[PDB]
Amino acid sequence: MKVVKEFSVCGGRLIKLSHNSNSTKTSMNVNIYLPKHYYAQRIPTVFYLSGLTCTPDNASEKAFWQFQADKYGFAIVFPDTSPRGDEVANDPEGSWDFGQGAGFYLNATQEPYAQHYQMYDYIHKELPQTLDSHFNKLDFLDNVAITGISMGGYGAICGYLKGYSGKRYKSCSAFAPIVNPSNVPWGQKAFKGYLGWEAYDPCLLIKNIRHVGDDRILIHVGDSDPFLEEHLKPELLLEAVKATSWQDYVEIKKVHGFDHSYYFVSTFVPEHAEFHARNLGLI
Amino acid sequence: MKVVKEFSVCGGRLIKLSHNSNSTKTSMNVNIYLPKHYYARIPTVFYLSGLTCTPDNASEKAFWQFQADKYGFAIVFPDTSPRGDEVANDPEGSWDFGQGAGFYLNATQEPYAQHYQMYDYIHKELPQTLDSHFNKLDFLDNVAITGISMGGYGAICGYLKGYSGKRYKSCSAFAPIVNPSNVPWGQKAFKGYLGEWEAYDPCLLIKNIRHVGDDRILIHVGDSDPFLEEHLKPELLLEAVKATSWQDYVEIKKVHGFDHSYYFVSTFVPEHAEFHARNLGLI
Repeated sequence: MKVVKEFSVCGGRLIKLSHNSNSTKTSMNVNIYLPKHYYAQRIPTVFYLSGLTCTPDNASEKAFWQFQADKYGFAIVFPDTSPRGDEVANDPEGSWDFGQGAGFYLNATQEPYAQHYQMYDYIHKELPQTLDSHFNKLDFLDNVAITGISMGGYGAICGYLKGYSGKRYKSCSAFAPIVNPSNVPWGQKAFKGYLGWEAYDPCLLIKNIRHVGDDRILIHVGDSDPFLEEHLKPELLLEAVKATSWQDYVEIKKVHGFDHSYYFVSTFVPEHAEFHARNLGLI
Repeated sequence: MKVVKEFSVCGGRLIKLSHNSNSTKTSMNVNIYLPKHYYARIPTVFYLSGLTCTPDNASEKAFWQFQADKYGFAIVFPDTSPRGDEVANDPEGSWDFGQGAGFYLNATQEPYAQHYQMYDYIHKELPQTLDSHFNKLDFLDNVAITGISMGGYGAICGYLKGYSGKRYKSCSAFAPIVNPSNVPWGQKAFKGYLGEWEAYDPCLLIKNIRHVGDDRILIHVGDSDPFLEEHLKPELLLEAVKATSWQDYVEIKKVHGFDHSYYFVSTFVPEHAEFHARNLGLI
């Protein structure tokens, strides 16, 4: 990887990285915050997945994970949301809910997009291996957390479930996530375009997975989220876990007056960082 | 004063406001964060933004809200100039003069004179407009002033000019311009807005102001700020006070590896909040 820029934040550094992805067939950007602990004298990683239209920079500047990262001793990674570029396909109608900035963390089967949109392998296979091979003391592969907002919240929950049998992720949280893509408009549009569905829908995945021990999924969502009722409906995961071993282990905190914005995100970042800090065995 | 939009942040709210200003003869946007305490004499901090910025940049990237909740203060984020097709702009299209770039002066030079009464806007008009619309918050008596770059300049300047009447009770700045008469952006601003100066330059102003008590200006600046050597030159304020009673009451903390970015601001917002909280008598 190439170091594009370095910003000192808190007692550590935010590092803007770029590399040539074999998953996406393109140059990809990613930011990582290294905690004060890395520069002192293994540090686990949280992966934060971003929402529609977002770059790595958005969450990095607006969420203030860095303070929590120094508080508990974790690194945090902010990947991009799609392949980018002139030779990369985009939404044919110019919409922002599909195409560049809108991969939905899927491995594209459908022909035009299939060439670049291999976003599942990017996030879960290639990127952590690129980071480990670059920086390596940082654990990018074993002791790992996953989180995200909206589209990103989906990807986090999805990744946690699919990898659950191999304990791929040691904790999962989400902010205002899409829980049932098969049944929301952005989700449908995504699956149609990228795929042409079940192995990628959490509300279906969670039925077939035997819950373990104390494991749970922390969810936060605001009741003044303008997309809640039509596009998010995090509550349908609560329906899907009724009469399952996961019943009582998805807790959705519906929080009063809050938005879809990074004002909402930044508010509950501390509580989430704690949740992950616990599950990574840091406190 | 019209409410443009509210957002719940931490245990309070940030409100994007707009009003018709007498100072500027224009509609102006202001963001204010009301802490947990106002929904449970609340003092107010005014944060002045740098070149090109709107009230939004600081609101989203500095994370004052957690601190405002912590100590019990309101914080106000005014805009940096009048705005609009009718309001004069830089004749060459530069970002350091004109729109986004009022330098907190009361302009005398003719085109800009119709609109750019930014010193009046900030110190005379706005806190009174806020006091009408909201009022107990204190927008007038127990108030602190701070800012970044152009805004840091504004904060020091406002603090000093009213120092004898105790206009503001606490002053700090992040990477300010301290000596506009000798840095390119300031020289351009003065020529452009006023023609001919002294009454707006802190380095000249401080020569004639009787220091008292343990009053002091806290300044942070990063040694990796690319604007340091040419445009800012805070140390000039330190040498300025060598002649005066202010000797030992301006402290510049030049911190290693830090930027001009809001990664820099957010890092030291916590200390600056404590500084103000102490001066406002909240702790």
